[PDB]
Amino acid sequence: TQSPSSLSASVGDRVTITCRASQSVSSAVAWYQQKPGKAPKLLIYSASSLYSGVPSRFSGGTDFTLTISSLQPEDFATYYCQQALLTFGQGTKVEIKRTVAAPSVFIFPPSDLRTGTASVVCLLNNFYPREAKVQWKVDNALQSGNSQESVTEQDSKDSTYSLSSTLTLSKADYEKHKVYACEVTHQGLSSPVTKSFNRGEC
Amino acid sequence: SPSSLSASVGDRVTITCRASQSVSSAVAWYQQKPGKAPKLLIYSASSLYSGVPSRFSGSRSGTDFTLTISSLQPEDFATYYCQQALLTFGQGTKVEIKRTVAAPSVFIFPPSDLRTGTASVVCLLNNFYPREAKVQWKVDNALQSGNSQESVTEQDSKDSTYSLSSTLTLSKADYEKHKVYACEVTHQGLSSPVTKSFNRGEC
Amino acid sequence: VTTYKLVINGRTLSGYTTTTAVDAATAEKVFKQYAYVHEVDGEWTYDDATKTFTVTE
Amino acid sequence: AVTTYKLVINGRTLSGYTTTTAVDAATAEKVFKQYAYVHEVDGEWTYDDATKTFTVTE
Amino acid sequence: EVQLVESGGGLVQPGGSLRLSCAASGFNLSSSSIHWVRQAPGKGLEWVASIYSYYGSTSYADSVKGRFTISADTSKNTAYLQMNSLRAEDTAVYYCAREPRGLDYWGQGTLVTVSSASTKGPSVFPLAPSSGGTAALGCLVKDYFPEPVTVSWNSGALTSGVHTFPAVLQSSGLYSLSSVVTVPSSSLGTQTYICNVNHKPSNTKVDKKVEPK
Amino acid sequence: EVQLVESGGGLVQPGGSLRLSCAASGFNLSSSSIHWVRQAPGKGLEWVASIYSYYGSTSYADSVKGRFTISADTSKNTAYLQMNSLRAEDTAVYYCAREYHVGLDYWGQGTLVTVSSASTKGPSVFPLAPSGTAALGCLVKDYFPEPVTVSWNSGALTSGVHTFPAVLQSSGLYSLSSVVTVPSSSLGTQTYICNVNHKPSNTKVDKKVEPK
Repeated sequence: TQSPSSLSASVGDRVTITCRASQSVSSAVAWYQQKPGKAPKLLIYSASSLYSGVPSRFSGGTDFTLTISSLQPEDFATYYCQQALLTFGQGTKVEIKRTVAAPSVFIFPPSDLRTGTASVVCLLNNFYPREAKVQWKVDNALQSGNSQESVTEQDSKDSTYSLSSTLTLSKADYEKHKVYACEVTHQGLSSPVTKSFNRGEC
Repeated sequence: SPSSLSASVGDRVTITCRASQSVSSAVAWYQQKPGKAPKLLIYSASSLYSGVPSRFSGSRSGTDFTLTISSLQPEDFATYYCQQALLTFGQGTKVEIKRTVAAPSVFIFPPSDLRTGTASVVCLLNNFYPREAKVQWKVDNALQSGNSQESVTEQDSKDSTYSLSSTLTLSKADYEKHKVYACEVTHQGLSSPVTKSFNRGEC
Repeated sequence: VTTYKLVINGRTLSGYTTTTAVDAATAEKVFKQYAYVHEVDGEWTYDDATKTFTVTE
Repeated sequence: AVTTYKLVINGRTLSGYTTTTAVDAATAEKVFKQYAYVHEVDGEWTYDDATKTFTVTE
Repeated sequence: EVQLVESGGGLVQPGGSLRLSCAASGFNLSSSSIHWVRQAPGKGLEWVASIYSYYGSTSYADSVKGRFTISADTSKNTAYLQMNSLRAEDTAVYYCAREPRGLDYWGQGTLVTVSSASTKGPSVFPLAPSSGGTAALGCLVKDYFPEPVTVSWNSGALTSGVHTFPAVLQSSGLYSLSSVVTVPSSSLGTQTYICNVNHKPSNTKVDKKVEPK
Repeated sequence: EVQLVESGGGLVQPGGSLRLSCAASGFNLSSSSIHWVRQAPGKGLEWVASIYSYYGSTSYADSVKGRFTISADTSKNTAYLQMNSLRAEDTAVYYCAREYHVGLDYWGQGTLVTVSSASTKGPSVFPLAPSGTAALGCLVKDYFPEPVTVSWNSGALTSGVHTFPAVLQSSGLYSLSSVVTVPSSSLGTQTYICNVNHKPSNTKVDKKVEPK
């Protein structure tokens, strides 16, 4: 269970994904394409032989290659290799290159106070690149542990990323402090932007 | 995998630790610095250990347990761990010290291990802040991925920088097929993406 | 055990959820706290031929 | 159970000593030689079996 | 067509047992080998087993040897994977797949969740929005188990600007996720925004209307 | 003083076995419980087992239950951790630690345990030729197991030196880099030699690096 490697490329660029098995695996190396969540699709089998329905532009010792001659919008997906005991490679995800975009920050006070805990949400909407750092402060004391993040797949429309972060604390502790804020760092942000609220509608 | 955060001397930092069940007060906090063994700071949630400074505090507020450094000091940039319930360890959090951004200096080394059968190319990203850096490989102006592994240094002790080693390894066969080898680096501190390159064989 | 059912028709929340329990009275306290935390306060009515509670506003 | 041989290296740029285990010195010969070849060490080799140590001199 | 229909997933406790099925159609699996491949949320693929029914050959991933067993039923054209001594690391979506000779066809996938926590319907909490420019709003789908839960807005009438995030596992053992939408804030005074939530494992279907402060 | 000295680490094959020792000093292990905690390269702490010598109670982490067994030898003030059916998930640095009778008061140094098929192998050293500021180094490649340690001019040069963390290759052996930032006016005059130390394979090597 390891997260795949990443790369960025625009339409038309040439990309050579490599896969290495420890020893000599003859020609029995197959290449797959997987789009988020859904099942893989076989592109190459026996190292070089292309499969039915795979476009022309796909081509395949211990070093084995998959090459796309001219990247097209459709090819944005995670690619896998295989060794035929059968084991699967780490995988490589094709990202779409795009000009930098700063996020838009929104902070939501908690509504689940009757639940025992209090959950504050900070919204990072549509930013590029993926790297974003959300920092949590309570009375301008930076926080850690109380928070979990989650990120979207690259949008097909504007090739954006978004991010939700939830600060969860016991209501007891929540009603001890007044200031709750999420400070956001992004390459496209000159300044770290701070969205905040004061407890008790201030 | 450890969590990370950034803070300057004097900043207030409160690390939280929560376990699914009732861990009474039996929560212990540890500090680990590169290479060295862990060290106990707090035990049973609030009680301080012998020799631990002024600025270290542990609290309980619900089933929530917190570790607080009142005023971060130069020594305190290190990974901190918690212990809860079957004793269990929290993921851990590494406090890095905040620093103005610094652009890297890129160096490319052609391979000299051509008699080994594999050809290894090294590109050096030296002393940059922040840690996030994107190095991509191109061979004949064809972007490459898979063939490479990266490695990063700890934050320097004096100037708090990061640098990066990345090695593109290829079979001599494939290496002896191409001419252009380059590492292009993107960094927040880089106006423009810098590309270092060389032509195979003396060119 | 068997499964009970809560039909909820409030101002802002509307739907149905479930859970398992030995007695209806136990699924009552579960369904109840579910309402309290969602701010649904109304006329409760139980149906035992269907094992379904109902909160209406 | 097998034995351990040792190669002491005294070249222009490379100098040191490494290890390995093997059935025969001759296997510990091919062992140390390619190690030299790959480091571009080409010189007068001398073996001593009372110590199980090869020596390449440049 | 060649189809592979999986079943037998769902919940079970650590150390429990669960038997998956992969019914084949359009061919006879004696001419074929069928493979099982799993994948944990957001991480890579991992092969777990292989059976070649016409050569009686079996193969198992090292981290699975002694605990899983793959079978094939000639008569019903169905391969099975009998999973036992299950551990919290086995929680993944499992795919059955068929193999001078690659896995051409893949099943639907079936989710397997190993953990003590029992099934629980989600709770929905409004993320209230702030005349004007851009307004953000959503619903917090909290304390539900197992996955998945799916969120729509106005039964799919609202799609532009909506971002449903992947769920995250909490210390508690339950999941929580967020779904938000960015709209013009001149709309908030008049327009209604309804969060639709669906949890089949507990068969929960919910609509939460979100209004400003 | 209270010291805990571990031993018994090293290599093992998949399915092989290794028994660690933690000799206690400064106290009586009847007074204390002894825990074992491990840490994988770059990752967090993981408790695996604990023994409570004066009430004989046992506990093992789920990812360790049924394969490891922790014992205590009263007379030698030493606890052991007999690890068997070892698999690649066990490769970590294992720590012995005391909890004196909550909280783990004292810790051992830690000991390397590496499960894998690859045998012990001495590193090879290859020069990274340089060329303002000029960079240069040595690539210490194809060595197993960890660790290898790199200095420059036997530690005489420290400023500008960056010895990077090792990386695992497809073969199963490690490789790492050590570099230095120097004035390029020095290249003509000063010598730069890379010192490499690999105890597991009793190899110590010096490579002189001069420009292209």
